[PDB]
Amino acid sequence: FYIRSVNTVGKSAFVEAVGRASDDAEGYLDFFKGKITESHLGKELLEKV
Amino acid sequence: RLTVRAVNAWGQQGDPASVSFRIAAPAAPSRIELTPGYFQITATPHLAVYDPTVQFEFWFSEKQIADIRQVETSTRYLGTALYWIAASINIKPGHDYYFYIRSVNTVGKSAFVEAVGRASDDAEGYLDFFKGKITESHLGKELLEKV
Amino acid sequence: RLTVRAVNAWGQQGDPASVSFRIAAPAAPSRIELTPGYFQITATPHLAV
Repeated sequence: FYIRSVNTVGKSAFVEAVGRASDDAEGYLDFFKGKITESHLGKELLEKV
Repeated sequence: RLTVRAVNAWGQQGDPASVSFRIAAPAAPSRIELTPGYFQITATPHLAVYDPTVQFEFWFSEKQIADIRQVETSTRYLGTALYWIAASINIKPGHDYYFYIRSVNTVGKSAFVEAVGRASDDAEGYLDFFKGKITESHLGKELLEKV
Repeated sequence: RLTVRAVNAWGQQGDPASVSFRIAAPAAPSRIELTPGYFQITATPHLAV
């Protein structure tokens, strides 16, 4: 991210930042609590299990 | 108050005419609308008398407090806009989240307004995305030990 | 720089008074605030003054 400040008078210098995405575990997927069914399943798993 | 006087060539004062009135813009929010979503709450306030010089500044909290004066030193400032998106990762669905919204203009400020919001309550609107997908790869050792 | 003088009835100039100063809008961002999330980055940069 290259961020600068602007206004009516003019502009500013550039500031550099580095960003990434969240990598949460367990709690992020707590929304999907026992909701998948046969429809939401892989073909090989369905034909095996 | 404003006083008007009419003067002639030399400026001899006439009988004054005075009109008095107030100016202010509290603009207290009339209502607030919260739209739940994936770890997000779309917050939009509305007020009875529209005024194209007023923003709304919001403050976020997790636990309701019994005092309305210490809000500046109790909650956290998040932003002044027309609407806001409360997208986070620490938040979880089903928990109550408190929004303190107040109107701001060039003149001054308004009275605080409290709103309570949550995320999506599970349901089925977030499920129809994996029809025939989610093969073996997304599983771990449990699939291998149980297959 | 601004120069101000006082003029009498006819408009005879007095001794000048001068004051100089500058205006600019640097607004260099003091620090960067970013929030990772689900396939998103919330960028809320700040500044010193």
